[PDB]
Amino acid sequence: EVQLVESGGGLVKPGGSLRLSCAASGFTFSNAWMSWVRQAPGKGLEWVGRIKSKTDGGTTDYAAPVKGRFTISRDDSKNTLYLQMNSLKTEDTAVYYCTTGVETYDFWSGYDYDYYFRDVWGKGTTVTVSSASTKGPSVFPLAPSSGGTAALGCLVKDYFPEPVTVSWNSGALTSGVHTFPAVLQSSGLYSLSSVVTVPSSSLGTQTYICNVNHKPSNTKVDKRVEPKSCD
Amino acid sequence: VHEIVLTQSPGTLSLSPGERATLSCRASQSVSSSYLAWYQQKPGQAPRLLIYGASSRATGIPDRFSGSGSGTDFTLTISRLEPEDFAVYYCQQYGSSFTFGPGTKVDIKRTVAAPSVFIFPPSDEQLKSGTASVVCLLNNFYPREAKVQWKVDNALQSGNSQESVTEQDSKDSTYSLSSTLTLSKADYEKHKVYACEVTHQGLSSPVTKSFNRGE
Repeated sequence: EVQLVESGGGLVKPGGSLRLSCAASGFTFSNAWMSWVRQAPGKGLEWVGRIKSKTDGGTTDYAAPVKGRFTISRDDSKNTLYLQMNSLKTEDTAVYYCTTGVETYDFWSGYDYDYYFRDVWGKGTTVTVSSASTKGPSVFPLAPSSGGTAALGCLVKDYFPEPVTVSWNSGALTSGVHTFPAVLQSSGLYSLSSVVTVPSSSLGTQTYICNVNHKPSNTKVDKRVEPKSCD
Repeated sequence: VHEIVLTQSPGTLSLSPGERATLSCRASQSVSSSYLAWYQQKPGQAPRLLIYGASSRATGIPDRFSGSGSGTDFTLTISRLEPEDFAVYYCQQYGSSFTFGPGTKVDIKRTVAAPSVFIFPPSDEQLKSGTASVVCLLNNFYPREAKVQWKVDNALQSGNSQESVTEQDSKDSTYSLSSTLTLSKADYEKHKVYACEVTHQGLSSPVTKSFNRGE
């Protein structure tokens, strides 16, 4: 039952420090090389670093953007791997995974003391670097005109931190709903959009309310959207 | 020994179930001992190791996955794609350098579908707040490539708009894009016609959707 559990991720001001811990279970942690690999929002995977086994010297290799700021260590007595992050920058915001990695899987001669071995990854822990304060969003309507299909939506703007949940009609409307991934604006706040398509003949028969929930600031909003009144 | 840069050609591979996928992975210099690996990542999940050492696959990986290559060029091959094989694929070196590849998405294939284009002016509440957000919605289109161009009194906007794209819709396998143009209230009230022009493969000519401020 191989398993890695990350912990320590959270919100940090730029320049601060943060210690990520990774607890191992189900395999011989002392004989494994351990790697930290991060993934920024919507971007590709990036290798942060790797520490070797005690037998292989236990030396560390670091990626270039984190070389003089991040430090990887290990505690064998409690099967833990540590990533110490100092002088945090905004571009360090990412989900961090710990893994045994391809070096461990390859130098183990496929599968295995004990019985076997398999490549293991953690669930990941999210590290957010931002000097922004907690702020609830403003919800604005995206009102339509029409032809046959009409689109109407909700703009959930200027909130921090993530996430925000958007449903429609208390969750009783799912068909044709497209909720887009949030965008980080240069102001430091997040913006999100949630649109719905619907036959125009039901614009006077049925009502449409988007329910927005931002739990970090304890904000609940129910915005009714309808075609803009020409008056 | 120096650091090696890694390029993963191509960027995207449009593909249908049952077809044969061929992903390439190029390098800057020779990968030491052919230490190149292939991982698969589905959204919301951690990566899954598929191939290690150019051509050796891991325990449990189905036989349809294979790898090959050496020196400066490597290849991942899928013989018959299952409904679960649509994901992003990365290659990682671990000889002398340990960088990942840019990635390569494998999305479902379908008939070309033109986007439905809608435009939404800023609400009066937001204008009371002091900012104006105009929204251009491109709905239910395929393929992924699309171009949105903002025009304010025929002035091409650049640097004040942001785009968000959904994943492939599980039912119709299409995409949706949302573009937001952000202006100040002062700058918004100095212009009349606001338009977004969409360019997509399923359109004979770019389609412009517009409104006049206060109409």
